[PDB]
Amino acid sequence: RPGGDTIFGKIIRKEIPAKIIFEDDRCLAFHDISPQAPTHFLVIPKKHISQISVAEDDDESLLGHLMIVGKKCAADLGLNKGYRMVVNEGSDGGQSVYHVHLHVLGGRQMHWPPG
Amino acid sequence: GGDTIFGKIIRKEIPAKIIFEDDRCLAFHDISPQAPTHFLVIPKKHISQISVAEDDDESLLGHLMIVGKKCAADLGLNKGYRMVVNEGSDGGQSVYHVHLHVLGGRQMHWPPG
Ligand SMILES: Nc1ncnc2c1ncn2[C@@H]1O[C@H](COP(=O)(O)O)[C@@H](O)[C@H]1O
Repeated sequence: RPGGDTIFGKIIRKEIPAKIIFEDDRCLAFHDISPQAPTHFLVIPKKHISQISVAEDDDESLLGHLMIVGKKCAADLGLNKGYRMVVNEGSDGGQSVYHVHLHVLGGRQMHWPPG
Repeated sequence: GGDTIFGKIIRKEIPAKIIFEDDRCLAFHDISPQAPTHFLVIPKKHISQISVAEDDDESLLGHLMIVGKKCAADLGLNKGYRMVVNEGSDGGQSVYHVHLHVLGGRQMHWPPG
């Protein structure tokens, strides 16, 4: 199916609700249901890729597009003091949804280390 | 390139533990590691921060991520890892040259700072 089997595929196909910030032919940005900062959203590809560790070389433009859309949405949402982008891979990364996605968190001071 | 310590590293003016290099990026271990494995992937093009990257940079930015995941595999991070890009003061960005952090070798926690 276009978008894959995960809950994010269901969001892509409008089968379950989401608070969408931006949508184009390649990706979708929507707010996280369990925000870890005053603003916390996800940017995901419409093509299903399970996790960054299995992305193909020809996925480079798409992955870069997630970041460009992330920074554009951050600006549009007024995160003028900055933000943090995160990709969680696998068990040590704490990954819970196996559809590649970029977190964007802001609206407060982010601390170091990043988890 | 550029007028930061990362520019000096790219130009080979100061040492760094280099993991991978090509014509457009460089990966090297972070000098202040926050996990048993903690390295950076940076473009050779001086983009000061992700907020000023242009559409034309999309494939370069994606290239950083692909290089990052390949380096992670080569460094034996088979249990996973976390990638991070910091922007500005709230993001805790330490150097104004875009850089992708890759951290692994321990459980990464939530929230991510
Ligand atoms: N239905 C949903 N809508 C929005 N965000 C979600 C939904 N289900 C899970 N998430 C978020 O997706 C992320 C998945 O975890 P991880 O794979 O570590 O990034 C978490 O931040 C969740 O809160």
